[PDB]
Amino acid sequence: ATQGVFTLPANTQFGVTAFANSAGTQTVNVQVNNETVATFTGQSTNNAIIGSKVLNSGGGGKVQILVSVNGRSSDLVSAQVILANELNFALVGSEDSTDNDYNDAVVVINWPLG
Amino acid sequence: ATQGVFTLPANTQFGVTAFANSAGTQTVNVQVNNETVATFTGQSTNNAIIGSKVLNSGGGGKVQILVSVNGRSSDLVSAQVILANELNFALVGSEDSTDNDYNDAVVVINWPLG
Amino acid sequence: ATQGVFTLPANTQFGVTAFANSAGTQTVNVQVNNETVATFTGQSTNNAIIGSKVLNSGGGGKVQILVSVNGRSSDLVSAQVILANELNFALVGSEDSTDNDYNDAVVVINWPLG
Amino acid sequence: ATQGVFTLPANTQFGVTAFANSAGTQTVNVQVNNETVATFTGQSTNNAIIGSKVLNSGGGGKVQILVSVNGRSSDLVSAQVILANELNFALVGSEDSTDNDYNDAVVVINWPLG
Ligand SMILES: Cc1cc(S(=O)(=O)NC[C@H]2O[C@@H](C)[C@@H](O)[C@@H](O)[C@@H]2O)c(C)s1
Ligand SMILES: Cc1cc(S(=O)(=O)NC[C@H]2O[C@@H](C)[C@@H](O)[C@@H](O)[C@@H]2O)c(C)s1
Ligand SMILES: Cc1cc(S(=O)(=O)NC[C@H]2O[C@@H](C)[C@@H](O)[C@@H](O)[C@@H]2O)c(C)s1
Ligand SMILES: Cc1cc(S(=O)(=O)NC[C@H]2O[C@@H](C)[C@@H](O)[C@@H](O)[C@@H]2O)c(C)s1
Ligand SMILES: [Ca+2]
Ligand SMILES: [Ca+2]
Ligand SMILES: [Ca+2]
Ligand SMILES: [Ca+2]
Ligand SMILES: [Ca+2]
Ligand SMILES: [Ca+2]
Ligand SMILES: [Ca+2]
Ligand SMILES: [Ca+2]
Repeated sequence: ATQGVFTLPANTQFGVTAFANSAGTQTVNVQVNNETVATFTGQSTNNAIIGSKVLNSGGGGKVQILVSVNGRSSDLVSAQVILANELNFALVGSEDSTDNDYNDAVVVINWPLG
Repeated sequence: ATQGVFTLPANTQFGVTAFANSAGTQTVNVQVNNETVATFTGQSTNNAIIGSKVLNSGGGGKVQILVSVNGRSSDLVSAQVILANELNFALVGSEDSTDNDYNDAVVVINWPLG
Repeated sequence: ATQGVFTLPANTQFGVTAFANSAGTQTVNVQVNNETVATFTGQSTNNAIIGSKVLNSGGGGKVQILVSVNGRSSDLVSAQVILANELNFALVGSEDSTDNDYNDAVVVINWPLG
Repeated sequence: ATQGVFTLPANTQFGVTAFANSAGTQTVNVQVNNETVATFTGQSTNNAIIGSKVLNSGGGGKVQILVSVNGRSSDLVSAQVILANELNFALVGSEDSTDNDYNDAVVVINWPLG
């Protein structure tokens, strides 16, 4: 299945935060309605935050996360979870090699804000 | 039910990160095997990161998140999600008032690291 | 927090299924837009299905699960999870006593159907 | 990533339940520690329960779900969620064709029982 694609409510503020756990330099691309609106590039093996931004989901509400290392796409896994019928998490893990820890770039999307 | 309590595998490195979305100053306490090992304090209405740390789950693996605002315990909601049978998220929302957005402090715990 | 309350898309078919794991007879009430539309009653300590139905979420999309044993309300825990940005689960556990297994009645709501 | 594979605690009773939502007849295979221990078969476009069983996770705790339609493997999506640090759901969706609803067979694994 396609992974890393989420339908948010339209015209809604959301946060996106990426963590790195890999020897490879992670490039996280955030697309809103098929346009790149944020890019984080960084490296850590200690869960360092490579970026965090507030964005708007726009008319279509489509948010897509892509992760690559040195131009090669990582394999993605994702899910959305809702707590208290209001607090939303859209979660992405990614794997750049063969150890299958899926933590090489970890991306958390959260809404609502404020 | 009790919320914000998670059993991690023993002696395992994990990340903990907190975001704020409230007029109130949030105080997030992280306990590992019933000892306070991190405290994050801050205020934001725009998803600022008020803290992020790497910790070890120790012999018992017990991790508890507490959130308080101006001396009062916030109401917590929580769940753990596992992707690809390997990548773990322990998620906490909290509510300091009556609007029930449960985003006033948002806490994400993730493992494995590295 | 309030638990067992979910907002579904309006006017949408969904399934609801209840399992029992308790010495006590479980009463599961399913409310759609604040009206009880199904009641499942049964007893099992081995995960028997005490009820399953297909229902419609109506204009407001509000679905609420209540669980009681001999007229006394059980304590609830709940979350919603979405896979492949399409497949939805709304999950409820409940506790009728003090062992905190939260499996005494387990309720799974799923959509879309068809 | 591999999907539909879950590590349960060893030697633990669990429930597995499957629903169908497709014109195609679903065959759900349940493997425990790499041995087939249950097969559920049926055809419904209205969320019929095509099987429910109680099984034991054995020494290794490995549970795998496979889904096929007339001999052809469906594409799987999956995740595990834990509520109240105790109640576990292992969730599978599957897609037999081109609409990407991922509901064609839906499988819910739950533990603990009793
Ligand atoms: C410079 C690059 C190294 C790799 S890799 O294939 O070795 N993958 C990085 C691995 O780093 C380990 C320390 C560990 O975190 C493992 O999970 C990770 O996949 C590149 C692709 S680029
Ligand atoms: C200085 C403090 C104000 C409050 S409060 O009860 O008003 N709660 C804060 C509320 O802030 C809003 C901007 C919004 O984020 C809302 O969700 C939040 O509960 C204190 C408790 S302390
Ligand atoms: C006949 C009744 C017994 C109880 S109870 O309070 O003892 N709770 C039932 C308990 O049953 C156990 C077998 C186990 O499943 C436990 O988790 C459950 O809470 C009534 C309330 S009525
Ligand atoms: C090319 C293929 C067609 C089928 S099918 O005819 O069995 N249809 C499967 C579809 O049934 C619909 C009613 C709907 O539930 C849809 O989601 C489902 O995939 C194949 C098995 S392969
Ligand atoms: Ca890796
Ligand atoms: Ca890694
Ligand atoms: Ca609030
Ligand atoms: Ca708030
Ligand atoms: Ca109980
Ligand atoms: Ca029980
Ligand atoms: Ca389909
Ligand atoms: Ca279908």
